Amino acid sequence: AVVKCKPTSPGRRHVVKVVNPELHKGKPFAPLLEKNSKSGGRNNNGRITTRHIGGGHKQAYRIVDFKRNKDGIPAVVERLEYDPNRSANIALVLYKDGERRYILAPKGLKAGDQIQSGVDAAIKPGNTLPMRNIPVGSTVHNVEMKPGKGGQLARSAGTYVQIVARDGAYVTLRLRSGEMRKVEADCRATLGEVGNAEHMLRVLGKAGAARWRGVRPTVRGTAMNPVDHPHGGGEGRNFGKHPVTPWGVQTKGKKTRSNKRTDKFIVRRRS
Amino acid sequence: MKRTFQPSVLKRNRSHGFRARMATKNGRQVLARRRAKGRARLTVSK
RNA sequence: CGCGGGGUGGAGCAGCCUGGUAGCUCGUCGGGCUCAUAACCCGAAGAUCGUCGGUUCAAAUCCGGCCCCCGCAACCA
RNA sequence: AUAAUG
RNA sequence: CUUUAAUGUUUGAUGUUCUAACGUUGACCCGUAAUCCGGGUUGCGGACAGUGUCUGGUGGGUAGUUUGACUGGGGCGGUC
RNA sequence: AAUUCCUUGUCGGGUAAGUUCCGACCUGCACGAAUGGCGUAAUGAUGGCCAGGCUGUCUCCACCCGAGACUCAGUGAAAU
RNA sequence: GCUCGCCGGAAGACCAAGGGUUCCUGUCCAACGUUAAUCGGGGCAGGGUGAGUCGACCCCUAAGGCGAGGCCGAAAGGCGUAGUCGAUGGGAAACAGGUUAAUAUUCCUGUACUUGGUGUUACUGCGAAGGGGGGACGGAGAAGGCUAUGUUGGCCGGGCGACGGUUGUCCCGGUUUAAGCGUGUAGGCUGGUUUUCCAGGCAAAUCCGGAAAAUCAAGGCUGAGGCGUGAUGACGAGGCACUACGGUGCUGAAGCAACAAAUGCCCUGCUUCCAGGAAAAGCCUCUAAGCAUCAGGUAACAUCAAAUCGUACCCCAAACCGACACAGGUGGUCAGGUAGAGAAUACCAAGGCGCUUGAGAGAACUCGGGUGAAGGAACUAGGCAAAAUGGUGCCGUAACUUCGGGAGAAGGCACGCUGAUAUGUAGGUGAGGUCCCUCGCGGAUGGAGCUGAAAUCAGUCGAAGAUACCAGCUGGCUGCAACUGUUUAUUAAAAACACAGCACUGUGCAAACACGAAAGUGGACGUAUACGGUGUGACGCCUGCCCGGUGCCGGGAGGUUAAU
RNA sequence: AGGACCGAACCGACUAAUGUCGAAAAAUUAGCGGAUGACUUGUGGCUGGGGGUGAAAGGCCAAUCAAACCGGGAGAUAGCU
Repeated sequence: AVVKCKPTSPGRRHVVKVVNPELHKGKPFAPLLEKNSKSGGRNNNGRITTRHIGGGHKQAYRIVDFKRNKDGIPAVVERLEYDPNRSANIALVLYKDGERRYILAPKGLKAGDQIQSGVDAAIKPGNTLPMRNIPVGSTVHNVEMKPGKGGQLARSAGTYVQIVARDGAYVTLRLRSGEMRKVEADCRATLGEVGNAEHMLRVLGKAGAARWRGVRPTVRGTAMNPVDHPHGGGEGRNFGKHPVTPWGVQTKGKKTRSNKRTDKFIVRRRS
Repeated sequence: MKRTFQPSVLKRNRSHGFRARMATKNGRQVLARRRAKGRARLTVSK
């Protein structure tokens, strides 16, 4: 349940934690762990690129099994796990062969549940099979842009894609943005909605809340001097300029989608 | 007051040192200017 | 004190940069319609243009002063 | 279809 | 010559399908105990995309600079 | 009113006496609803203002204790 | 040499960083020291730095640097793979005592310990840049078991004391001992052993992982400290001895108990929470490529080797950094008595110093401060500065509110000493004894001894008992910002900036965007409940009217339009 | 449990005095604010001159920043002192 914190102290009044009792209280399965050092948002040149990030609590990357390469193999989930990088929870599935790999957790999942992968599989949610045996209009997630890619679309918590049309090898999809787009039928997909849909409900509730997320506070452009930012200046919060990015590219209404080659896959524009 | 120069032989050797100059042509230009200058001290050293 | 605009029937507004012969709505007046008023309908009246002078054949029109109104400026020790 | 008031 | 019909020839303007160019930060194999890279199969695109040459447009993100004098100081007003 | 020119607007309160403060009168020179509008508990080396308490802040300063000033000896500057 | 005074969470004792002989001795003093100087971090000369166990070097690894090919780039070069650097990490092992004018866990003495090479002997299948296990991990909080250390008692030794008492419930001093080894506790974790099968672990596998039974209920790991050994040794107060009067030689008693108690250890735990909390080698184990009368592996013993570098001194400073012998800046460790909640603070121990100009005078005035009649903000730009408030226990505490607050609101009472309750209580700790027993560092019973608040009553002293240091001014209206925070280092700590929240907008991943002529990265090993950008700034009540100008977006008929 | 309360170390730099040839090219003294956190700091790196970094002052980047320092154009130029 999404318990609301009592305002016993200032800065806790607005905190709204999303408790998840089902999550295991213990150490992650060791072999799958690997290092994930913070970049700070700097590139190989070392100059800043993605502004207002970095910092936050240390975390280790998990080797989630995107490809679902196993086919026809029965499996049973061992324990739910939280991935600090992810918004969605991950499950430590136990394959019949004894191999263990984390995967994205479907909203309809509990400990000890049975799941399987392969071209056959089942209509039961959490299974991952290529888009051809899939019934039209069923909810799907972890869609691959290309076969063998592993996982791409709708891997975020609370996000899911629904089929609308099936043009042969092409498979039209209703993306969460509402931007319709076809994909290869050969691409694998996992049935059911992604879990942890309550993650959106969290509202942080404190000024330092961005800091452990690796988020850094953003400075308004009007506050900045004209030499540093296109806006700003004046002797009293003067404005009247057309809004823009610091590099001068237009904001609040400036489309930049023009790969051209990939446009053919697009069907209907976002609205 | 905290003086701008806090001594450290290691960091000095890793930047102002001979090998730090040898690492790139720009430092070799510096040493060439040193030998041209005729100064007895080519680079800082122990 | 500086620049820009304005003053016209009872009222609010055109015409006032290319000077020959000032209109609009409302109000007012008279006659209809209603048992009566308002409205509606029809007809008519009302201003020589802030005032005072100059060119110009002729000025509401152009020019100048004065009498007013309005916006803006009135800055840097 | 429009008709306020006494 | 005017006006026009059938076929061939010569090219242009379109809409579709195809592969060999090419793109591949798809998969597999090898160099290879290296996810770089390169090579080999195959998959999805495909004469699109992309870059180069040239040109139109946008363009204070950036650069080079302009922004006159007279003045009972300067500016305003006015004047040349 | 951090916006109010005219102005120390006017009315009321606090003070013996208040160009400030609080409340209100709207004639808003020149507030206005995300360059936000209006409230708001808690919080403040924040702005203004009032009371109690406390005091040499003052009326009016007085005395005492130490470091200098001063004298002697030694060393010995500075701007100009 | 005799006294005074200062720090004593340091102004002490050990290091690192950093200085580079400042260290010790002899000798000298012009110059160096804000003074003189027979003094000295000054001159001159000599001496001093002892390591298998400390550190470094070394094996390995993080951020990150370089970089065989490669990619890209006018040249220079940039990026980056294999690799190899990079401790601020991990990785085998030493303590006690003594000694020098100056060096010691480094020498000596005693007692050990670890990693390798070689030889012999008894046995055995060993074997990779490969696999698995281990290495190997967060904040916070709680409680238990102990230690460092302190106090008291006992014991031992000495004194019985120059103004009154002082053979006693008396005074002073000492009561110190490790690493290692043996035992394996408090406590913590995990159900073990046996067999079979198997798309799992880039190949293989007896290892790990998974699926089955068999079978018993414990086994094993981890783990401070204690008790023995180390140790009939060393150390040890004081005497006894020799003085160049600096010190040396010799001797040497008791060396226990109880209580208090850590921030230190068990704990790289347990619990809880979210912000989910390095890498690799040394280590254990399993095989392949291989090789078996071998080579190797294990155990025991013998023997050899552990090289090289640092080792002085300062180290919160006159030795470092500050042009100074400068109220400055500089990380870590050890850490006591009394009072106190406390590493505050006051006074002391060990220990280090009185800060490199003094001697008189006792004026104005300046600075650091004490007190002050009456008034008590009448001062002033302004309660600026000072004064004052100040602790614990208890009573009591409003408007308002988001119902946590406000609040420690405000405002009062009780605070000393001694005795009694109680020949020191409640409590804590815990011996002797008794008893159980699958006999140990045991479980019960038992309560000596020790430690020891708080409260009530009674008595008493001072003007004042939170008596010193220490140690909130409070209340009311209102502007603003929610709040915590952050900023112009060196005149602006704020209403600004940031803030959670809210909204708009961009983006289907070879993402927008960002650096980079390019490649490539960042975003992100994330991807539409995601992220970037802008605006606003908790929350509560809300957030209209206008698309003309300008910006953005969609549309494409037409007018127009360059290269061609 | 807390960007919780009081209050040292530590950090931050608000008032006044001292001091402006000062002891110090930003201090000290007496009072403050933070102090389990958006904390502080040790060590080693990465980001640099039309750029870096910046909880945004147009600050900070070797006591110098509305464009660092060094050297070279360069004996730049200056209707000016």
